[PDB]
Amino acid sequence: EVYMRYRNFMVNSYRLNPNEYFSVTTARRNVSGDAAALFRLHKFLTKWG
Amino acid sequence: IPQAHEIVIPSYSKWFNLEKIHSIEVQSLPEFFTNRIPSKTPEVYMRYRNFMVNSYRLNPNEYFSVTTARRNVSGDAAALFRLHKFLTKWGLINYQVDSKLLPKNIEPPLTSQYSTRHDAPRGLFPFESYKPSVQLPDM
Amino acid sequence: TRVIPQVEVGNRKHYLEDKLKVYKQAMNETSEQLVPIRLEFDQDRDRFFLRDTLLWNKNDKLIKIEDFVDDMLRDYRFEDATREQHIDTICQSIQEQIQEFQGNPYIELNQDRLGGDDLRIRIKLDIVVGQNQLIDQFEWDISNSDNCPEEFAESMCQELELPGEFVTAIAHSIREQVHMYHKSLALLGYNFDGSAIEDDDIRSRMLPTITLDDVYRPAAESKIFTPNLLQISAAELERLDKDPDIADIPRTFRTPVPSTLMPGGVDVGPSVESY
Amino acid sequence: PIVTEQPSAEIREAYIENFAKGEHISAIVPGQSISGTLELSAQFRVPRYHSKNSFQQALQMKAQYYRGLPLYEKNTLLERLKQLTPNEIKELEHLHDAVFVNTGLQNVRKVRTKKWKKYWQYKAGIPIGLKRSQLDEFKNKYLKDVLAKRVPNPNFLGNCNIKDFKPPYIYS
Amino acid sequence: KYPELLDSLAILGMNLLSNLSQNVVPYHRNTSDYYTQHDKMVDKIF
Repeated sequence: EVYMRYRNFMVNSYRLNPNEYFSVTTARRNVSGDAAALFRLHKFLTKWG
Repeated sequence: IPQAHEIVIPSYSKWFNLEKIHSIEVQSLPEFFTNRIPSKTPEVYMRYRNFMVNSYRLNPNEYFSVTTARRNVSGDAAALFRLHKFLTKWGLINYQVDSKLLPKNIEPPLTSQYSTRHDAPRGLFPFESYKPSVQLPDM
Repeated sequence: TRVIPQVEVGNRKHYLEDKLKVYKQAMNETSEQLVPIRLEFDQDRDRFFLRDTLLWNKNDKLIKIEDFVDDMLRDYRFEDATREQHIDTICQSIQEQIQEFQGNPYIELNQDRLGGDDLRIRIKLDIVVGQNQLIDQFEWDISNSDNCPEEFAESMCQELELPGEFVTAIAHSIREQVHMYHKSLALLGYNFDGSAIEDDDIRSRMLPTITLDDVYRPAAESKIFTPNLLQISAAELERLDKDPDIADIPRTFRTPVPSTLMPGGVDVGPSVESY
Repeated sequence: PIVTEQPSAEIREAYIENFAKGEHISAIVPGQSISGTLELSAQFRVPRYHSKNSFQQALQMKAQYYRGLPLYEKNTLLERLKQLTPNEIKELEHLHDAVFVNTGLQNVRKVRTKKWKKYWQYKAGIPIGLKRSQLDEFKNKYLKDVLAKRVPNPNFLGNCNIKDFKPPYIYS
Repeated sequence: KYPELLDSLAILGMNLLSNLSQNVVPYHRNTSDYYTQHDKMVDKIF
């Protein structure tokens, strides 16, 4: 459940402006958790398109 | 002689009664019953619960928030948070409030109903000739 | 015709990790010890200025702090020279705070009494996201391992209609002050069983018993234990920008991140209009 | 007035360039958010149903809706408050505080949710307050957008680099 | 300049060998291919 929460947050928030790089600092600042897992999830996402 | 109200309770919450502690409460909120802590007594638990439920029933279509509980009643804030959540679970709190009036997260909207295009490599689709009939032959 | 190893996204290379180490850590994990990390750098000191708060899992062997800091400095759109100069200072700052985080005493020393003791402190907030400033104060018990700051911060920010910046700032502040008290207690001789606080500067900061007739709060105090979101002018904004002890508790004023959408960030970016 | 970003792009750009260097600038650049405050306790206060010395004297003698409260009737009311005990007045004050603050928070919640919807619309590039009926007009507005030079990106509705490749059974 | 590529190939090969030895076919599987303690105590009591 937490995984889907974080992932959908990141994807929804990116697709509102595709021209701009969606960074790890904004996700780290807007959702609560340890920065390492958020780093890993952000890299997975940005890796698979 | 006193003025009357009318409130609603889910049918599975009839066990709840003031002046009384039920076993469901004892096994749901174990902190207020371990006889080690002088502050967390069943007497003060009953007062927390009564304050919250009464002040909600004074106007049943206004969402009772843990912020006011924290403001009026002295005690640990997370204990009041857990008690508020338990009360909301078993009906018994904010049942009548209209949905769309409940609090919600401030998040970007959903993008699930969007149309996406796919970027494909070169040799993924075959080359095709022969436009086929698409019409029945005359006989 | 070429062979291109990859195309850079945001002027960066893709991150490639070791999957055996990933599974090795994931399949032997037990706890999630979290460290509150605070970064503060002025200009009339080391050349750059930067402020941030963060949570880091200490039982983490997968991500190197140097990579994390390099990525973070790329997110703030620092020039190449400045990043290559100051990544070392930032990495040392982050690496020190992890080492002095001994941990949660009631866990490393098995106490876990299902209600904890009654050590209760006052947690005070001062968070300046945007042009607003949230000031709040509430009681928090630090003996109970059931108290989760994330859920509490999320609930408060739902009930006041605040964005996620406040959520993470509040969670970090709660954890920071709780750990300050844990550390000040364990620094002096205190076995965390058999309360017997046995001190004077603290035991004067804990909150008294609640027996009864003390459950209801006076009116002069009810004004203190209530949240306020005060919006501040440009002058006080600039003042707040310019300017283990328990007396002074650090505030939170992060430098904005260059994001077009999110609240609390600056809008220096490729516009939503696509021209 | 809804959003609070610094309105001039030049100062934001200069700020971020000097920040990339490491230096400060003169002007202030705060982060984006909606405007508005929540000044609780500079607001509804605890009612004092008691007088100054009522409780100590009681100790020595040993004893529709307006905001959240419904409206009362004089005759039936003047009996109920005569029934109750000084030990129960404090509980009354606190229940009334609870209901007042809960109503106030309900109202501010409504206002803030409206303002946040408008903020997200403004940030996403939608004009403002679009109805379900205006969608296609919005698309037509897009045409006007490039006419008012401007050259569209590949991240522009209807300007994708990828185009459909029709099948052989489609004739044209 | 891009080492993970090698891993991919090898890993793919390995799985194929497994599927070949146990008489399994990995493609078009006809399957789906998808997938606080206090609160849990409370709703479990519920």
